[PDB]
Amino acid sequence: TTGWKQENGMWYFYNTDGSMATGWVQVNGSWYYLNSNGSMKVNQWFQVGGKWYYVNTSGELAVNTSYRVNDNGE
Amino acid sequence: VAPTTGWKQENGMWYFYNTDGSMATGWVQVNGSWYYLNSNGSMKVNQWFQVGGKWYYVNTSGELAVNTSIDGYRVNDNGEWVR
Amino acid sequence: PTTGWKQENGMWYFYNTDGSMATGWVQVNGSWYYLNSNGSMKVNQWFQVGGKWYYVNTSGELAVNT
Repeated sequence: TTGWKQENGMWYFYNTDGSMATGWVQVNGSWYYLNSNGSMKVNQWFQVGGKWYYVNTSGELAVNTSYRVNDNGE
Repeated sequence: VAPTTGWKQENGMWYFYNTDGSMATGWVQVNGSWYYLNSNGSMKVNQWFQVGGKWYYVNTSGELAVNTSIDGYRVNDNGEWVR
Repeated sequence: PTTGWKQENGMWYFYNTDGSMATGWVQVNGSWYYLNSNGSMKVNQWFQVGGKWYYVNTSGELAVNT
């Protein structure tokens, strides 16, 4: 199957061909970040490209809120 | 070697410049977002378009709609209209 | 301040218009490239992403069908 798939309580994103997304994924307007092993980052602040970003328990990137964050969420 | 590269805007349109001075055309993926560039290297913006039979939608930032619904049209992980 | 492809200390980076560095997979002109978390382009190596191995040549370009 395609899209979000939970395996052992862990979230992964499967593209149409079968392949696993990694990196930033946009789903329904929200941003998510995947680790290089495809697993979804959750509930924490992390650093990529020298900018700080925060994802909640659902894995969505917090944007335009509070430390501040913009449309990109930096 | 080209003195300016990547995204450049001219006449209210965005272009992508290669290090060999040529402009990129077709699909571009950068920083998690897909964009589409016409034959003359100009970026598509705020519209539906068709490539290889398949329908795609870009917003006003040229960034491709993915994993979502646009005016009731359901788009793929790679922005293709399906249902 | 400069944006676009930039070579810094022998490595290739990509800058966004807002001055930020792009990260992860890049496709342009049909070629793929992978930028590390720190924005640096992977060159001349086998690397694993999502449980799979990949190879990029000395130009940073991902090898396909070879």
